[PDB]
Amino acid sequence: MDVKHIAKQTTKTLISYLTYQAVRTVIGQLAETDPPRSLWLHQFTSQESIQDGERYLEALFREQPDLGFRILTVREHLAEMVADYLPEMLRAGIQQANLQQRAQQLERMTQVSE
Amino acid sequence: DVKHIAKQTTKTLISYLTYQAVRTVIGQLAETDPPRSLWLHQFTSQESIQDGERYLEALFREQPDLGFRILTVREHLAEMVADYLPEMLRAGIQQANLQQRAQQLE
Repeated sequence: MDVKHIAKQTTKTLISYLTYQAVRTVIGQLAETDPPRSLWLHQFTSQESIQDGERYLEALFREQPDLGFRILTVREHLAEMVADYLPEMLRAGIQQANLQQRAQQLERMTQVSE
Repeated sequence: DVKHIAKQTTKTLISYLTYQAVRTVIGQLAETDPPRSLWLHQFTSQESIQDGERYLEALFREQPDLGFRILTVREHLAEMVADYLPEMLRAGIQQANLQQRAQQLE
């Protein structure tokens, strides 16, 4: 199979997710220093969340570019903090989820005989 | 919180790889059992707006052999991708931020 395609697409998904986690973080920071801007950023994201992180940020920059810049910085820091954990967590997570899926289906199968 | 973040990130990745594994099995079925390939494509088109684990539970109710197959495939996809991610994510987020900043210098 095309591992390069899947690795790239996986990476794009990851960056989009961390972008949105960065948006949540800045919302929280604005709570400590400037509460009206927290609500604005939350509301903007409700109609603007349904898109790739890069398209969301371009939308944000048109309206509040100080916030767009803070998010670039936070998302880079979040990525630096999590990146090296991801391989083992993914492998362990998929092993655990697979076990649970199999055990549940087997329990279903033997329950349909009881 | 870094710990909550790396966990939630992981959940998101597992969901994504689950749906990638679905496409793999659709492709395999396109060879061995075209009507079931179509069936699985159609099911997935209606059941994908949920976490991968809930998708699998639903699939297991209908076509359990396909659920079992997707579990094995997603494990393989994880193994094929996982060790690229620390580099791809760092390099990717650096280039994406460079692009954003170059754009907004306009």
